[PDB]
Amino acid sequence: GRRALIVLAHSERTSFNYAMKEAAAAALKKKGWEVVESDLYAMNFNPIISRKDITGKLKDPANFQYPAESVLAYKEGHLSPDIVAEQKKLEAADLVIFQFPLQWFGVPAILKGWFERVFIGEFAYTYAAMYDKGPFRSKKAVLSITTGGSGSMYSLQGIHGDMNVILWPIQSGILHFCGFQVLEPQLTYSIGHTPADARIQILEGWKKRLENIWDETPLYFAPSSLFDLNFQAGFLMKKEVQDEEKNKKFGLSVGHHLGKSIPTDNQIKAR
Amino acid sequence: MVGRRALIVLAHSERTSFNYAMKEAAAAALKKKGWEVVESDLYAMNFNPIISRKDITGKLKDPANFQYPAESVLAYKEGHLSPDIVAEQKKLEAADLVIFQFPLQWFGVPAILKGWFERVFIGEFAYTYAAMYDKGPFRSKKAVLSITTGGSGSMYSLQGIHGDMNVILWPIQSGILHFCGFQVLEPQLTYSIGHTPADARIQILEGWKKRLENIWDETPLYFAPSSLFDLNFQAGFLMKKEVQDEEKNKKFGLSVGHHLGKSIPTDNQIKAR
Amino acid sequence: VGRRALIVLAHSERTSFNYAMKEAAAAALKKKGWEVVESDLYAMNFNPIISRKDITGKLKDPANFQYPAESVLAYKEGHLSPDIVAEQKKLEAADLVIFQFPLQWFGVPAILKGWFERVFIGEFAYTYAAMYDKGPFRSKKAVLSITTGGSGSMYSLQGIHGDMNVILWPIQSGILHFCGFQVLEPQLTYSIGHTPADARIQILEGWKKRLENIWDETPLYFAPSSLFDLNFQAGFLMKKEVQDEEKNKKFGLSVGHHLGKSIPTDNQIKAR
Amino acid sequence: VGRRALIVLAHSERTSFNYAMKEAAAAALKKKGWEVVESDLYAMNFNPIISRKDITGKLKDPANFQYPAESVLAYKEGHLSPDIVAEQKKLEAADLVIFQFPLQWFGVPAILKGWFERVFIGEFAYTYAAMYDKGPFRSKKAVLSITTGGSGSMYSLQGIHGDMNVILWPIQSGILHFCGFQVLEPQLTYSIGHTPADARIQILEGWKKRLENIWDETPLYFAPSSLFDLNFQAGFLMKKEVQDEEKNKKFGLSVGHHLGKSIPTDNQIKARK
Ligand SMILES: Cc1cc2nc3c(=O)[nH]c(=O)nc-3n(C[C@H](O)[C@H](O)[C@H](O)COP(=O)(O)OP(=O)(O)OC[C@H]3O[C@@H](n4cnc5c(N)ncnc54)[C@H](O)[C@@H]3O)c2cc1C
Ligand SMILES: Cc1cc2nc3c(=O)[nH]c(=O)nc-3n(C[C@H](O)[C@H](O)[C@H](O)COP(=O)(O)OP(=O)(O)OC[C@H]3O[C@@H](n4cnc5c(N)ncnc54)[C@H](O)[C@@H]3O)c2cc1C
Ligand SMILES: Cc1cc2nc3c(=O)[nH]c(=O)nc-3n(C[C@H](O)[C@H](O)[C@H](O)COP(=O)(O)OP(=O)(O)OC[C@H]3O[C@@H](n4cnc5c(N)ncnc54)[C@H](O)[C@@H]3O)c2cc1C
Ligand SMILES: Cc1cc2nc3c(=O)[nH]c(=O)nc-3n(C[C@H](O)[C@H](O)[C@H](O)COP(=O)(O)OP(=O)(O)OC[C@H]3O[C@@H](n4cnc5c(N)ncnc54)[C@H](O)[C@@H]3O)c2cc1C
Repeated sequence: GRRALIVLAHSERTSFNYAMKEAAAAALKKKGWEVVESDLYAMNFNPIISRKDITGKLKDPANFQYPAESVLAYKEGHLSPDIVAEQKKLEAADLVIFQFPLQWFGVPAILKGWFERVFIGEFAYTYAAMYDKGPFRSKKAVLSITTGGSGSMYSLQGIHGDMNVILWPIQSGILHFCGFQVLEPQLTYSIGHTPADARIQILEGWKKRLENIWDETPLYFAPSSLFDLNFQAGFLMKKEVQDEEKNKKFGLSVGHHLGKSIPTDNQIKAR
Repeated sequence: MVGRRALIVLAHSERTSFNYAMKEAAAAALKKKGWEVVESDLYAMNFNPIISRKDITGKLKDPANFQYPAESVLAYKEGHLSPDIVAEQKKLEAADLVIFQFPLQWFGVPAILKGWFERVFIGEFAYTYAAMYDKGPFRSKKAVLSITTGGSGSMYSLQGIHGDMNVILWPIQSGILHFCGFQVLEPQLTYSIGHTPADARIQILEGWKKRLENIWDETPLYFAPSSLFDLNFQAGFLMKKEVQDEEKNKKFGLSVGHHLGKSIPTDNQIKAR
Repeated sequence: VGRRALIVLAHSERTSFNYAMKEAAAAALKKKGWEVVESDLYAMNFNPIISRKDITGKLKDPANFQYPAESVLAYKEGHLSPDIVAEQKKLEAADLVIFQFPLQWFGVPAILKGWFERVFIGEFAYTYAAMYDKGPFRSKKAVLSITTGGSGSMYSLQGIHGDMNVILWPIQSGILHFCGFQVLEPQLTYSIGHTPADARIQILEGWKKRLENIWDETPLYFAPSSLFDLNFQAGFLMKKEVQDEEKNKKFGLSVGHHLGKSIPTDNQIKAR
Repeated sequence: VGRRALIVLAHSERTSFNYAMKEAAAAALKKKGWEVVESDLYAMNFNPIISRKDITGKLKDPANFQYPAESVLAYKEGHLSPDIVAEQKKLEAADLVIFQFPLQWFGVPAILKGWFERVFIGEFAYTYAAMYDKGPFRSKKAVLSITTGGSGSMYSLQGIHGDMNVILWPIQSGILHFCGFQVLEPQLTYSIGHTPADARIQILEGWKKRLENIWDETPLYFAPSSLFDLNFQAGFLMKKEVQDEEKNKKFGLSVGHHLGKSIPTDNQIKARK
């Protein structure tokens, strides 16, 4: 018995996004996983950070700062209960699946708000424990994305540009920052021009992948051990790691390109 | 100069914040050079950031199989979008300059600003598939990002723990603003604002107001022209085969997204050439 | 092996007579064993505006930008925008260049005008030592294929609009010959909008017939550059002894070099 | 005095002499109490390409599109793209139009060429019934202000490039006079990049001095339309009795109406009694 959380950000039960969530629950339950869901639209989830997220005494109500107040409110246990219930599902869960359509080169607004309200300091990150040292380093996360546009548009030579660049702020900035090991994303391009027989293959392919999802290699992010983790050094890359990397042709990752070339499909394929 | 309009979009809840100070300073400086200033303070408006069926107030084409792209476009052309959307679309049409003032939240825009883009930037109004990037509806307008961060600038340098800030800005500046046609100006990046002493904050404000006096004369950031690509479904919107041949031997790529497996031009998304 | 031809087309619509004239030219030329390459400017979404974005490297002086100086530096160090370079390579390869366009406001359409401005850079297409009949493209031939809505009487000597030879002069001499091209007799299709479908098909067949022997035609007469003093101190004026030889003739040399006298009949329309 | 002027400028750079000449013109005109409206085509990011996107309503025949027919229908039913309409309103208001541009390949720059093509629609700017001196703009005056890289000797009667009168003809007659404008003597500023700094200052002062009395100047001579038979059966040819009156003269009427004879000295550069 391991547990999985499936976060879904689509309003319509008639959608392929909903079909992909149902197929994931089917396949996982049948291998004996426990499955919990957050269907954000069906919950009427509130995505706006406000003062109403703290139900106790504010430290300084004349000069409100969400970072400081939310962290205090987590440690004394008076966060809004809608936030707390989501934090408990995450703690229980070993695997987290995010199922959403790509909207304006990012996550939908309602999923963005979920991250903002649920991933509070101390719970999901500290400045002492970032990246591969973060609270969620026992857990794995995977993005399941659908697009309206075709995969050629998001290739190296496409009108929109490299999909690896677009995924970087989400997979590194949000998921890995908090400690998750991030698996290869499930990219379903141009789903609205796909005939019915091909959609059935894609669903079967998804279910087949989930049977051994735990055994997969994760994506490569630069270990935090390559950097000086303190305020006086500037969180800069160590002088001896800069010397080792000077004469290599490739950079480390999409964000740590170091003025050089980006390793092919850094954010899409494991090494 | 006179007869020109500016829209200032603000995504912060608190009137005591530096983000609010930066909005007030921008309106002051712009009004004094004879601009008309219209505001969208998204928290003060109680703006609704969730796409739903309630955004269309008329007859749905197919209520059994609802698709937001198809329905929203129909609703725009027959003029029965929710009036909260229409009022924002009118400010955009009137405006020559658009300023986005927000704090960086999880390496992106706040959820409420993200929702504004989703509900207001409808097909036909803000983009068509026939008119993308530098051919888009908003090519007569200019946009600028004004961002504040909690972490210091060294953390977002080439060798910082978080990585290149140019990568982080790319999906917003290219994906959203340039896609719709905007000429995108150099972002105003105010790093580690909460750990800045009081006299330095005053300089930053004065620096912002000084820049806005001649904002219309600035060169925009470099994006790959759409003329380098075959813009139709059969070619895949790929870069033209003879432009791929001319670029094969160059050491640098074109932009952050069009790196072409090569090196990224220094500060492509932060400084104009 | 054989020879190459470039066809530049400036019309948006595939259902137009201009598009039919391009297809007919490619058909006829390919069948005589030419290699045929195209620049359909509207289908390419070609960008016709000169800007700084045309230089992709370091500008020499970004505070005081001058397109002539910067574009020439950028050509010699090889960091022009690749859309410009790809067009320059088709021109280098090409022996014959055909320009197919409708007359718009007594000139070329804006998109073709922009093509000239962005592609015909200094050093590549002209120097200063090498103007007119000494220019880089003196081994190549060019022809204008023009359509009008108005009839040919309107552009005759006594027409409301005036001599068509005057209208063609800035394009054929100012742009094409300046860079070295030998310029062939233009293909003028007057009043195409009142022509029935059977007559349009004859005009196309007439065009294809002309292209079978296009290389053997004599070019239009422009004044040789050898009649002028080619340096800054003399003002690039016509030599004093050539002014003396021409003083007592009744006709001038060309439309631009009329010399205050009569213009040779159809100087810009017919070869001698 | 209580009159309006439009200044069309076609240069990208604010550091240019073309920009200086526009600023000097606005200064001098405003000081004599003119209202001055501008079209800075590069600062507007003006779109110079005619397309179907210029008509925002229903096309008459989308299977066989013709820009002349459709644009004229779209003008009369009022669904032209608003970028076109805004420029047409400045022209309607304006009594004097000044075109400030550098000579590029013996003509106007591409962006100004496109402005003519998109803004000067049938019915608004010309009909086939009302051409030349009977056209819609016969109450207005227009003047060209041109700068060249080459020296004036090169564009003299005996210069390598040939007569400047011939080069100006398709623009001043073909575009401006065709629509009805009275055309004033062009302001020709030769070899501007090799002029010393004190001489550039004189040229500017000379320009400002000329604009003080610009309304009182005589226009250039074009052949009146009353000399021709204006109908399809006659071929719009010059009347048989006017050909008889001109048979004995040594000079022609204009650069385009040379009639196989000599061209009046500086027909397109200097006015006549
Ligand atoms: C505001 C907004 C912004 C957007 N921005 C972008 C962007 O930047 N980039 C981009 O590429 N796209 C963008 N999109 C488009 C978006 O990514 C796609 O519309 C979406 O991913 C398509 O997936 P869907 O789940 O909504 O499909 P649907 O069209 O709802 O479903 C796909 C098809 O599969 C069928 N189907 C349903 N259930 C099943 C089943 N069980 N088995 C088989 N077939 C089934 C459906 O009926 C339908 O025919 C945007 C959309 C919006 C609304
Ligand atoms: C959900 C969330 C996610 C975040 N994610 C990130 C992230 O990914 N990366 C990151 O780097 N940061 C992140 N942050 C931090 C965020 O960017 C900062 O908290 C924000 O930029 C601070 O800006 P502010 O306007 O709120 O400053 P405040 O703290 O509200 O104000 C700054 C200072 O200026 C003073 N001041 C106010 N008005 C004036 C005035 N008129 N003149 C002079 N001084 C004045 C204030 O009193 C204060 O001292 C996140 C924050 C949140 C809440
Ligand atoms: C901005 C602008 C400015 C202009 N300025 C001027 C000007 O200064 N002077 C001037 O004289 N005119 C001017 N015009 C008019 C212009 O010259 C004409 O409209 C143009 O020459 C017509 O050419 P086309 O190929 O577009 O004709 P179309 O109308 O496209 O073609 C004519 C007919 O041929 C048919 N056809 C197409 N292919 C075939 C085929 N294979 N076989 C048989 N029939 C076929 C078409 O269906 C059509 O009915 C201007 C027009 C514009 C838009
Ligand atoms: C594509 C192209 C095609 C061309 N074709 C032709 C052609 O066919 N024929 C031809 O003759 N030329 C041609 N040229 C050259 C062109 O006509 C000249 O470059 C142009 O006229 C120069 O004007 P400018 O305003 O750009 O000058 P600039 O070089 O911008 O200015 C000239 C000088 O004046 C100075 N200056 C600026 N402002 C002021 C001020 N307020 N007071 C005093 N001095 C000031 C500048 O700093 C500089 O020293 C072509 C150029 C291009 C780019």
